[PDB]
Amino acid sequence: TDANRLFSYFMIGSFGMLSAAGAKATVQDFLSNMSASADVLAMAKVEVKLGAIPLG
Amino acid sequence: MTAAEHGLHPAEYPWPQNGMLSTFDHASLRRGYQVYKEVCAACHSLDRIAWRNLVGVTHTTDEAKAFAEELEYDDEPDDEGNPRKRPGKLADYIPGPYPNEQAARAANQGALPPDLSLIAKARHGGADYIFALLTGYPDEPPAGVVLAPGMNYNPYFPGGGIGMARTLFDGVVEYEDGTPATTSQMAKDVAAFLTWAAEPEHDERKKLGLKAIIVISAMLGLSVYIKKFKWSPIKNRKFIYNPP
Amino acid sequence: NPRKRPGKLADYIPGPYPNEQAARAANQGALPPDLSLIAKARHGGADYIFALLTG
Amino acid sequence: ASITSVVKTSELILKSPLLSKIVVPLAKTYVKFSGYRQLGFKMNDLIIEETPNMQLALRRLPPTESYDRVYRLIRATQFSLSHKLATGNDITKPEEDDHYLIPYILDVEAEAFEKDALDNLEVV
Amino acid sequence: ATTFYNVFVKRNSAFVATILASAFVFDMTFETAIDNFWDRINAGKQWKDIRHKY
Amino acid sequence: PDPAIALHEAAAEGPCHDFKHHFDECVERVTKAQEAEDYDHAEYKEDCVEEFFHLQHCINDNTADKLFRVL
Amino acid sequence: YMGWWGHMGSPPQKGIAGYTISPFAARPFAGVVHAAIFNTFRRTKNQALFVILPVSFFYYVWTQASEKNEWLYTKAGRHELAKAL
Amino acid sequence: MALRKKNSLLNMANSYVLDSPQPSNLNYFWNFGSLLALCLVIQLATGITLAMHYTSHASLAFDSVEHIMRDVNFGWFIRYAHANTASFFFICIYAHMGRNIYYGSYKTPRVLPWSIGVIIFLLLIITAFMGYVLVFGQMSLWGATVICNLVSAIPWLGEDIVHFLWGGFSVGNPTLQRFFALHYLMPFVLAVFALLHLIALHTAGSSNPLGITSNVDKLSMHPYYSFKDLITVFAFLLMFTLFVFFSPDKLGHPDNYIPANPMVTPASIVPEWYLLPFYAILRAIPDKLGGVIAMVAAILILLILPIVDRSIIRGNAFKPISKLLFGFFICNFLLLGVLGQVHIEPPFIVLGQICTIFYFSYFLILLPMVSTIENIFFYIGSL
Ligand code: HEC
Ligand code: HEM
Ligand code: HEM
Ligand SMILES: CCCCCC[C@H]1C(=O)O[C@H](C)[C@H](NC(=O)c2cccc(NC=O)c2O)C(=O)O[C@@H](C)[C@@H]1OC(=O)CC(C)C
Ligand SMILES: CCCCCCCCCCCCO[C@@H]1O[C@H](CO)[C@@H](O[C@H]2O[C@H](CO)[C@@H](O)[C@H](O)[C@H]2O)[C@H](O)[C@H]1O
Repeated sequence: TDANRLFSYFMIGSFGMLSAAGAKATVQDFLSNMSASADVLAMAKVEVKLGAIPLG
Repeated sequence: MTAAEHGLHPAEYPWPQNGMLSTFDHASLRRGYQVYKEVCAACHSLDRIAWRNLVGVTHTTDEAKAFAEELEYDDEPDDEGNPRKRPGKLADYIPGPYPNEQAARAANQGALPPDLSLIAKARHGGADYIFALLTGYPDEPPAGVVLAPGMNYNPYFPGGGIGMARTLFDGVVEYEDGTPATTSQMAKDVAAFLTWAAEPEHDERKKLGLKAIIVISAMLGLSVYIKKFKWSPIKNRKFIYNPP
Repeated sequence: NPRKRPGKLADYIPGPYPNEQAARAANQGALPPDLSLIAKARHGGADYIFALLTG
Repeated sequence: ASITSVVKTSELILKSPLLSKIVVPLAKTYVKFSGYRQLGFKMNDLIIEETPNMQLALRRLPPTESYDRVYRLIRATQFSLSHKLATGNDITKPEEDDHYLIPYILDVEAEAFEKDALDNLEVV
Repeated sequence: ATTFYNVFVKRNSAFVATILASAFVFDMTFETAIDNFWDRINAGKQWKDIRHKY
Repeated sequence: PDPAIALHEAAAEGPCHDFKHHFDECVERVTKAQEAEDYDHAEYKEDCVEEFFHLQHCINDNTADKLFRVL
Repeated sequence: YMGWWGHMGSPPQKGIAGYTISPFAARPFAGVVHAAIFNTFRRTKNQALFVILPVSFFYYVWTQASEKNEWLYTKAGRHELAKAL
Repeated sequence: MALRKKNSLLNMANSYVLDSPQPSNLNYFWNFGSLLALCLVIQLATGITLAMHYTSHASLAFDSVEHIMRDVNFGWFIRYAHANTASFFFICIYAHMGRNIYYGSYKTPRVLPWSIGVIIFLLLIITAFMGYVLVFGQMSLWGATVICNLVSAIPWLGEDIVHFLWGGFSVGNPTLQRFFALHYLMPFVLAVFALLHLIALHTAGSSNPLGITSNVDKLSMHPYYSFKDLITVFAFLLMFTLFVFFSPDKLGHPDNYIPANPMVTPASIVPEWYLLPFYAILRAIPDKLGGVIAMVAAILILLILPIVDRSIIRGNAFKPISKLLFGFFICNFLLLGVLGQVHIEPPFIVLGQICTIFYFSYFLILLPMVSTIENIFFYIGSL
């Protein structure tokens, strides 16, 4: 029966699905190490006051 | 070795964060920061933590910037190349009480108070050791112990004689949340805080591990079905031998 | 407290200025480069230094 | 080790009445605990064959004996991978555990050892 | 059920497309589900639970 | 007032009473030995660290969970 | 010593008929409950001594050694420690 | 002819991972080879990633590792994955060697894969030792100090060699920089040797748990062993997950989270757990040089198993006495491990000496005796 084959491909496909979801998670999390680290993200975005600054 | 030489091993306390699914109690973390700031920071540095690290853990961005802006840090030189100070920013590290080791030891009868950023990972026992140590100064040293001058008896510290005196007494801190600041409460809070300092990813790490455990368990179950499925022709094989 | 000592052979030859800003302030904005590599850091090498100082 | 060595030493033991009295019962128990018969092997099926000498002895087996050996190895491999043991007729009975290969390998080795001796002969 | 097989499984291109689309959906929903679960078992503990005081 | 003070006292009088007695006996002996003259010029000076550890280790085992429950 | 498919280096085979069924025709988990219980019990019982004997012996050794060591570094064990050094 | 067979490059992959003929009856202990391949891949991925964030200067090394833990996105994971996988690599390598000893994989015709394997084992020890130094915590420093001072026992030139390896008169920045470079390199050498021992094995093919020929009944490596290998990959990753995410410091020593201090000596310099048996062997010999030789001999003595095993039968499946002897050998190897982490005190000093003698006497006395006797029992017992 088609039912019979379909079941085993549902198992194979579930396994492929979790492997794909797991690989995406693994790659995305692992490669994010290469994005700017927390110290860099804070070395940027510099904040400055304006109250100190006189006209001219 | 004698148990004295090893130090008494600390009890296993049920910390909120013990447990595969448990985060830190962030209200305790905040209380613990207040203990660090009002008691420990007199002698101990927390050099690996920046003001930005408290944000969204213990403090809002505004509270943390306020803490940073109260301090002065070394700026780049002015136009005549003279040194300058600036107010602190979120990316600054929490500054130490002493400029160098020599200053630290001179203030502490020769002993050097370690940096506390990693102390929870750098001692067997972790939070339990910190909690046990801070709460474990007996009123009287066991009869027959000879303490060196400037040493205090504490059984959890290896050798028994520690250069750090008892520091937590009921009501040395006034918590902002109305929690009674008992010796034990303050030690629990500060020990939680220091554990967070040593492992700030702890909450995120355990959530991702929950996801990993679930997916990897499912994939393990499925991999066993698939293995059995593909191997069934070999396992089920039958032979008939007719000698020629 | 900080302290000074007399120099030893392993010490590096000390500069006239503590930082770039001090250097530029003393030289009408220009920064005199470090001369340790200047002969390799310019096309020409010794010839460039000789030509410049005499030119 | 050489099969020759094993066979010679065994013969020394079987000769000595004292020795045989104590060793033969032990060896029978050992073989029962060894449990190769429970996979339908004969003892000789277990001898290491990836040696030039043993390859030659296997080529000298009579066709019948050789075909039966291949069946026992394939059967045992199947029981191994199934984690089942032989049952019924598949279990090797003590009377069926014949040394079918020992004569062949002893002849192969006899020649190989003679060859080594004779390579070292000195005319007097 | 034959229909299901014929559409999603028979062609490998369709099967792999189905697997990847499923992976996308699983990934998104599982993230959301774990987030909610984690917040319930760690209730009153996390920064989001105490932030309102400030 | 510190919850630990009362829990430790309760555990000493109760489940760790045998260990409390040992430590007490030890301190009595050592103090008495220190009282006697030419103690400073003795080979072996006895402490009570061992007995102290046995007591503390016991108290901690009976108290740990109770203490953290009231914080 | 090993060839390849077609000439693997088997003695010539003859007279063995091999039969199997498709993975799709089989129950992959047929008799799994029986095997998980009875087969694993059989296989574990057969190998138990080879694990239990060495583990129990070396655990006993360790236990005696660690208990002696502990006792030597007590007050009671002062004298025996002095002799042992 | 199929492309996978026709094309020379594809054919090499084919011959190793797809059409490779395997015995049909390999059990789960044959899966450690692929787990060791997985460990080696995880160590390369995590290792190369850490190298992108690590600074090899001694003034900055420890701080760079804290930067990884605290600032780099997922840095905690990459660091703990790398550190824990080094432990798992040794669990899998001891398992793989144990499997090879129990099933007689070292016998003809597989002496060459075995012998290259013993070298892989040495490279792994060196690799993991150098990596441990890179943190430049207290265990890093005091580990490099004591281990490199063993070389001082080499007569005449020993001191000179130590100073040459350190690049100075003590462990310091030069040592750290050179261990970084070598720790990066050594895993690639280890991968090449891993590949060589497989090429060597290809001539005979895998042994099997019965110790008989498998030439009669072969199975393609794929799909059967491919899918079998996934079960242990996921089992491994479950174990990995429990350590990496839930207990990342269980296998380690807290002393390495204290920055290196040449003045302060730690309470106890004990190596990483997987080195402990060799450390116990070294302590057992009172002589400094004796100890070092014994420690190296404890690894190199594996090279004589092909000689000292006199059995006419390959492996222990059918040898009850050999199985008992092997059980005692393995448990003794674990006891040596435990004795490597106790203090040098009675009664562990004498016990360590007894266990060390037992370790060597297995190869030199017992295995030759037991294997000879079992030969005779098989022959007499089956008459
Ligand atoms: C005025 C001094 C002082 C105060 C206040 C102080 N410490 Fe210390 N601390 C020390 C000194 C000195 C040492 C080192 C003692 C030694 O090595 O003998 C030390 C050591 C420690 C150690 C490590 C002990 C070890 O195992 O090496 C920890 C943890 C610690 N302190 C935490 C704290 C915490 C938490 C507080 C307060 C909430 C605190 N300290 C308050 C001076 C202080
Ligand atoms: C067999 C492969 C490897 C093994 C067994 C191994 C082992 C180790 C070990 C034990 C440490 C100490 C870990 C710690 O406690 O923090 C470490 C650190 C390190 N390894 Fe590896 N390593 C391997 C491969 C590599 C490779 C290929 C690189 C590539 C550069 C690398 C880079 C590093 C770096 C940068 C560190 C220091 C950062 C740190 O301690 O995390 N490793 N390694
Ligand atoms: C990086 C480390 C190693 C890797 C990746 C590795 C990988 C493998 C693989 C994949 C196989 C074939 C599959 C298997 O039998 O498990 C194998 C077989 C083998 N390995 Fe290893 N191995 C490594 C280290 C070692 C060591 C240290 C030794 C010996 C001390 C060793 C000796 C062998 C032997 C003798 C075989 C043949 C065993 C047989 O099939 O009967 N290997 N190895
Ligand atoms: C892609 C072709 C390049 C050839 C080398 C690549 C790898 C390769 O051959 O993979 C195979 C999948 C191999 N497994 C086996 O031999 C194997 C054989 C029999 C049974 C089982 N298990 C039981 O159930 C097996 O696991 C394996 O894991 O060995 C790696 C180590 C190899 O890596 C290298 O040497 C290169 C480098 C990365 C170390
Ligand atoms: C062969 C590879 C091919 C090229 C593929 C390129 C992939 C590189 C993509 C890096 C993407 C990272 O992007 C970022 O991912 C992290 C997780 O890593 C997510 O972060 C989210 O989950 C993580 C844990 O997983 C938490 O720490 C975080 O609080 C949360 O926001 C971000 O929501 C997303 O902004």
